[PDB]
Amino acid sequence: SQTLRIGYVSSLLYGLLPEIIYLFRQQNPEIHIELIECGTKDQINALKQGKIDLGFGRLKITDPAIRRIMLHKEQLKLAIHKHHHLNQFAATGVHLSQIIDEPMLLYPVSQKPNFATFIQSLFTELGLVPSKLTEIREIQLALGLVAAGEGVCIVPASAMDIGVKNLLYIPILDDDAYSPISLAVRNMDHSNYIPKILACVQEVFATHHIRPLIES
Amino acid sequence: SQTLRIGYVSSLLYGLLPEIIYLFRQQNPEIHIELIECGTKDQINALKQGKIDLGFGRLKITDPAIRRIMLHKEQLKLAIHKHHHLNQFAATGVHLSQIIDEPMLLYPVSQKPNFATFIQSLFTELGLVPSKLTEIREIQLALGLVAAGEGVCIVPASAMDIGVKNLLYIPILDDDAYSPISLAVRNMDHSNYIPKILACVQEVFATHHIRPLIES
Ligand SMILES: [Cl-]
Ligand SMILES: [Cl-]
Repeated sequence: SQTLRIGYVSSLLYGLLPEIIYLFRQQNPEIHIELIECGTKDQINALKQGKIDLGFGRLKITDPAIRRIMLHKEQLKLAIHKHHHLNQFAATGVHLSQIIDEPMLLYPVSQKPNFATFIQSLFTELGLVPSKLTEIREIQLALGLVAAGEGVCIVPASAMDIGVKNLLYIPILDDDAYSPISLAVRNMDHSNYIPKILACVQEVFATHHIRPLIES
Repeated sequence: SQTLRIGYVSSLLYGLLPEIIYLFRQQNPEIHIELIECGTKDQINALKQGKIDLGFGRLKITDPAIRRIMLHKEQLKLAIHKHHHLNQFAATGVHLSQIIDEPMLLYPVSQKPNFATFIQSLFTELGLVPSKLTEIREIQLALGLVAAGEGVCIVPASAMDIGVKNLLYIPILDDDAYSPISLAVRNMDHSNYIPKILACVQEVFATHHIRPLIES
């Protein structure tokens, strides 16, 4: 009985990751699985120090000791109330420069760096400043508050499946407006669970008709 | 001008509450609304102190100074991975006695008593002791972890719409297996917003073809 410690960020549990983990565990009943909530930012040191074996995150950091495998790039969307005036762009999409003056909900409230610092940098690199930012502690709260009439919110594509009601999701047209999904492992690690879990990634992605970046 | 402070349990944002609030907002544009996250327990003192005016709650907690209006009862379900062995009860349902030894997830991690304490109280009232309990910090996480194969999770009916794929929601058949949605106000409060918000509750419930249980 091998033990496999998998670090995850909460923002992947509403996407394909649970299904990927389930398939792996079904196919490898000998392996005891420990799922550990671990911020994208903390996974590098966790892996180095042997506290996790696999880090699933939104990692935009390469470390010399770490093999970072980019699985997917997730398009971002602007969640709006369905009768909000930006619903005119439901087909065509919007650029971030068009929405800077919207009451906008940033999430989460957690130790930095995080998805909020990422979303803020997207405006900063584009030379933009949102005038009406409010911090909300989690995406599911942000989305609910958008539905209640509190403004708009930028989310990854997979968040569209979070079942808050009466929303529309406007495609964000900007080239840099995407969030990566990453698998990180130690460079030294040649365990068979790595190719095995990558096979599960490819199979779950194919089930959902999403083309992955990697090629096994 | 008038400000209305509304306390809410975050999981209620997956249900009909945002549409209720949006409607109130549409019909009463002069009344500024503040939406404040506040657990059912904390709502009691927040109301006494005047920090909120309305408290939308997730379990039954009572206080002699606090008027509690039950809006709806949500039947409890056992969320399981679709391949879990209790799927043989998909077509009927289970009793709490049948699942006392399933690895199970409680939620949220917040000020108690909360939903997790309510669920534990249902077992206790039946003389039952769940043998493996793990507290998960939000329903969103908990359901993603069920999907990942971490166990089972008792949830209210509204949780069936959260959107985590590969789950089944098994009816829990015990008499006491329901979770109320209630509105709390100060007994001494006779403000204009109370009948107004209750009219919005009734309207939204009707718009969805679902029956309430208020004096009207
Ligand atoms: Cl809850
Ligand atoms: Cl609560």
